[PDB]
Amino acid sequence: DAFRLIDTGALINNLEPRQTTSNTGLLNKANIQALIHGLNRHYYSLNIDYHKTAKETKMLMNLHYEEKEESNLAATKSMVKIAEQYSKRIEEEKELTEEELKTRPKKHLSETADETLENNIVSVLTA
Amino acid sequence: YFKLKKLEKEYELLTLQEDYIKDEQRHLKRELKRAQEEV
Amino acid sequence: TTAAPLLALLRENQDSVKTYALESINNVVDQLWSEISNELPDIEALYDDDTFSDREMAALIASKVYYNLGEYESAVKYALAAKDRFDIDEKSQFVETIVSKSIEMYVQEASKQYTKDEQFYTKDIIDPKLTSIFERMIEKCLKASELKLALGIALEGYRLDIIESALKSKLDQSTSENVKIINYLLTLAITTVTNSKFRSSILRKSFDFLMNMPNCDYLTLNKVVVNLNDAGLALQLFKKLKEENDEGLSAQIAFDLVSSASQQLLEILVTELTAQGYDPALLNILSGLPTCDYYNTFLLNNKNIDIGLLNKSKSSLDGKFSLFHTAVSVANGFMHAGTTDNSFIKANLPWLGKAQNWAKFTATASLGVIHKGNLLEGKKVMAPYLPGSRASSRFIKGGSLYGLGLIYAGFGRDTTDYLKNIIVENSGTSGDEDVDVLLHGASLGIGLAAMGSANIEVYEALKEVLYNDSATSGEAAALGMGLCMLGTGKPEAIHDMFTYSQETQHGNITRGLAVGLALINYGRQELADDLITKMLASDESLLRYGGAFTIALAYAGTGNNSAVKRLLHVAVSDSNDDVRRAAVIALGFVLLRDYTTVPRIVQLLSKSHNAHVRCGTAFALGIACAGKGLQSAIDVLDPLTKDPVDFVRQAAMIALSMILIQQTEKLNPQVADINKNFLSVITNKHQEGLAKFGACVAQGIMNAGGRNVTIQLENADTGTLDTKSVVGLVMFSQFWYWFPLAHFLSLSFTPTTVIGIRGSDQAIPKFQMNCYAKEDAFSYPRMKYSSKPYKVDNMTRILPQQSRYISFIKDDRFVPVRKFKGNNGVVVLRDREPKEPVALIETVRQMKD
Repeated sequence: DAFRLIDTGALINNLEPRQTTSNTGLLNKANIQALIHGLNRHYYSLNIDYHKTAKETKMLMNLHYEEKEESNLAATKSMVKIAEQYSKRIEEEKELTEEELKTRPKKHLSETADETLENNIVSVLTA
Repeated sequence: YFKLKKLEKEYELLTLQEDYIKDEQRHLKRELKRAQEEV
Repeated sequence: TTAAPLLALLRENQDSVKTYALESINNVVDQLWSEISNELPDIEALYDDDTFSDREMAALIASKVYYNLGEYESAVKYALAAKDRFDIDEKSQFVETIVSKSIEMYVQEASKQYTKDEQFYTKDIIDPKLTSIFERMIEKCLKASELKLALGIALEGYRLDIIESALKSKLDQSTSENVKIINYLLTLAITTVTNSKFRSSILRKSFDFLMNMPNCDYLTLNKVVVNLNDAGLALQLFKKLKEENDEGLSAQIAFDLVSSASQQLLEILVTELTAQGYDPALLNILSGLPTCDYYNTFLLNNKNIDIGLLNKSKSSLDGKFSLFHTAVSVANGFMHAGTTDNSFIKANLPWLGKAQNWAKFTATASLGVIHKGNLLEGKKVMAPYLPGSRASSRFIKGGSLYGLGLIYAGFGRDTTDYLKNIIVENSGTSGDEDVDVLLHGASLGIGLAAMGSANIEVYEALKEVLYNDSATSGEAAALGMGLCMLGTGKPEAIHDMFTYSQETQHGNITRGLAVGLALINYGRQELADDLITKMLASDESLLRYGGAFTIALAYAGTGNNSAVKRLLHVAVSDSNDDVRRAAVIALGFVLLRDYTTVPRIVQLLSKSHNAHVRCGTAFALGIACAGKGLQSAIDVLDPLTKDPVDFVRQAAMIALSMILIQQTEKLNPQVADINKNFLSVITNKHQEGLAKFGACVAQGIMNAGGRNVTIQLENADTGTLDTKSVVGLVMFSQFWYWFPLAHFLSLSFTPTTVIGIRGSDQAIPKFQMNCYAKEDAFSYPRMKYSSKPYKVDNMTRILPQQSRYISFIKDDRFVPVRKFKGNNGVVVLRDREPKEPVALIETVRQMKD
């Protein structure tokens, strides 16, 4: 939130500056909310806006062939572990199956199948 | 002839509501990421 | 039973054997077509043989190969070589398909080739085998005495030969049925025909059909002229009516073309008809000068509303925390619109003292809506507020110029040279606080006065203002140029306003140029796609915001399936809550063709997220269905009323107010609970500030004009839309950037009543009219079904539902002309044998002069 002093010139005694009143309301917390138009001198509510250009859009897009090497680097460690990774996934699905049969759950079983899907199709992409 | 062309416009109205929901269901998943993570 | 024995005889050379082998296949078809597919290439090879004369019968069977296979694309191609062997009236399973399939092939080869040439049906561009069969079905429909199937099939085929020949040959004289048939093809051209070029050809041919017959409906004569927007056929109507001039003939079409014709169409009828002679009493009527004076008395003596309604709501909040002072001036103008009642401003003196200079902007401009309709006192009453007199601030002069163009809108050509020359003198010298405010109001004054009229000097005068990089004087300068570009306008301003928008670093100037682009293209439909693509391709939130308004104005009225898909993709793409809100508001203008399917689309977006979008969906029912109303649309706005969000309830009370205009018991039982909620928000002090804006506005919408006027974007006369009404409502639904955009709603006020005018004295007579409008069925509120008749004189309040059954009595020696078309508007009557005046209604014109 912001608070601005008064240079007047649009106000003098009593006028209505600050065109285009829209978006949110007062909110804030306690003290400065009680008086808005009564005392406008050192406090009153405002809004926050951000203006970005076309070049500033791709500036934050750099988070996602430098990163391509890291894709195959993780596949190298999982290449020798391909037997150990699927060993823990299949044995986990077997234990979760017995819990579903003894219920007479599906939330913990669906979470394991999601990790298996990501470890399969991505592993095929290495070829 | 007048009532025959009325059925052709009803098929487009069903398409307008069908194509929007198919696009909306994929955009609702983006709002869920801004919801459960923010709250 | 196999096809081998009959198809094996074609491998030798004989004249008799080849004939008997082919004729045996025509007898047995449904059994033997299984094995013909293997022999298909051997059968079609005989078509190219010149010594083979059975190709007429061979092509008939060869077409049945794919016809029995299930492929109708190739079945119609090989069936065209049968010539006389192709049956017509047999009405068999093979005839009722290939003929109907050839109709679909006739349409596909028509619209695709219609762009290059419309004469393709005459030339060899189209296969004459399809045209010959197409003409045989035309004569078949003529024997059944059905003009819907005969004339309707030629609309989608793009052929002017059959439409002109068949419709004219069926004209008999009586003529009441022939006009209805012409009215059908004009409405059928809206549904079936998606191209505006083919409509322009139908409007010209349908005009000359009724010009040869002396007795014809004059409402249809103007129906083709307004939609065509051409002065060639407009002046032709007055040529035949010059010697045929009559009380209810030449004066009947004058009042209907006031709001139907554009600004350029009215200037041509006055200038061109002057050289050939014209009625001096009918002069100002074409421009519309006296037209606003007829309802000055109607809204005065018949006004049942109380002035104390606004006094009780205004006295609730005053002084500190000043908000309503901007909204009260808006609600004051609606109820007093047309009545020229200034007593509210002169009632409470402290209200003028507590009103600041920014409050005086909407307070002095409120007189434009109140005094709207009086062009003599416009500058006389506002003279102290108008420039030239010493005031306490520049906002008083700027606020007066904004409301100055409300009364003079479209007639401001006399005041154009005065307003724009001040901007030119203040363009080179600026930077002072008094200079920027003076030009800010002058730009709003020159825009509304010249609104609808194309002027080059006005466009050039506001161009140099944007080059000085001033956001105060540049915001109003952008909207002034857009009001002159309404309708057709100049296409050169499309690329100019789009280029200078990206080169300006000011927010208000860039936003004003983006909104002005939508006002350039009005009714262009697909012709505006060049501007729609360029505005949506930019990353600016202001340019993407105005893109939805371009689709709303261009596709207003008759819409298209492709225009709705563009509005739905913008709402799910851009993250701006205002741009997403402009998409659901634009959905109301494309649905103006049918108000039944409007709530079906809105109900899906009412329960969605993004409350900013839900605020725009409330006006979706306040745009299309606000002119009529529906019980199903009330339930859609129910969750928006109970929504705890502040600005959503603001949009709910506004939409519910326009639907309930002129509603009472035994009609809409829900009007009682909704109307009481308008005064409950004002009474309750626990509500926030943002939720109290819609409370004072809703109470002024229903009572606007003393319930003698309604808010409607259009009416059905010529089948067109109003320029100032549609554009004015686009702003009425937008409170975000500048709140009191409701001042533009005054241009959309349509009085609802039936006022007869006798051409003998050129006045309003007084006589009873038999109608079903008796209060036992339909009535009006005070502060479906029909049984018993009703009789009342003129100059009385008539609801839009009551104007359908209005009928003139012929025993009083008053001959009606227009009778009842199912809506409002002036009906000029005639006189058979004038002897003595019956009755006369005294208006306010006698008290002045």
